[PDB]
Amino acid sequence: KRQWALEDFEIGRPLGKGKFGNVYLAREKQSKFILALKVLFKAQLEKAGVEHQLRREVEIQSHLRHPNILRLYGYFHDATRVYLILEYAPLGTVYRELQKLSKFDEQRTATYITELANALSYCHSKRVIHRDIKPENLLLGSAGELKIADFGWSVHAPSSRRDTLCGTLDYLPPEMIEGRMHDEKVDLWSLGVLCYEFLVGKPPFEANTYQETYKRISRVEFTFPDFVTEGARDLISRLLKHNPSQRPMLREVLEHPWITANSSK
Ligand SMILES: O=C(O)c1ccc(Nc2ncc(F)c(Nc3ccccc3Cl)n2)cc1
Repeated sequence: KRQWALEDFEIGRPLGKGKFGNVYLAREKQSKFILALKVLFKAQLEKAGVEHQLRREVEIQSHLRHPNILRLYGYFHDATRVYLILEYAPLGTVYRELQKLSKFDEQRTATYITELANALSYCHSKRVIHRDIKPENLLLGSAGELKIADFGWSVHAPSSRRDTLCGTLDYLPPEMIEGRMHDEKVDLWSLGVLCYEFLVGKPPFEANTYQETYKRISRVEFTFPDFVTEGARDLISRLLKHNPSQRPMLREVLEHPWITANSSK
């Protein structure tokens, strides 16, 4: 019908639940194709005053096409709700996985990293920066792959409680936290932080007070545990630099010896 409706879909379990709403497992009635339906209340959108914000985000995310980015299939609204028709990721969140194994290895890590890197490079070229790449916003595709979800503000599968947030600043760069204008180089900060968590299992700036965390970020105080390969340290260290300018371009990352060394990709 050119325009979809709730009735065109069967609804499964909720995949995660957000503050604006939930993503449900779903399948289009006819083809029986399986997808993900993000539901957004717009009561909650009104409040936080992002609408025309969101309205231009759907515009871009539709035109985006990459293997490592979760695809936006289509969208509609009814009255009280907006509905994102999302590509479905079978394997769930890299956060779950990482929690399960408690840490990843260099082969796994390097590959995820190269994947993320192409993704952003893609985004960058499309004039999109600052994609929120913390683990809980990353999903795992059909077989092995890593997909950036991001977009519709975060949702959570039932799990811990610990952090609701509590989880926050760890992936934010000094410029961003400090309330200054930021270039495409923020997303390199993040890679640095993701990498670290991948090997360590915790992020580099984790602390038990927001202040102490903020302290370590800005002053860039982070230490590796004994086991981290020096080649790892190299990249990470190169990646977390208080100075945005001093942080690599995305290809330098894909060039990096340790990247190319342990990557499958
Ligand atoms: O079993 C689980 O917990 C599970 C399994 C597969 C999933 N795949 C998926 N595909 C498309 C999405 F937009 C999506 N949203 C989502 C849900 C919870 C947490 C984070 C995200 Cl990005 N999630 C999501 C969750």
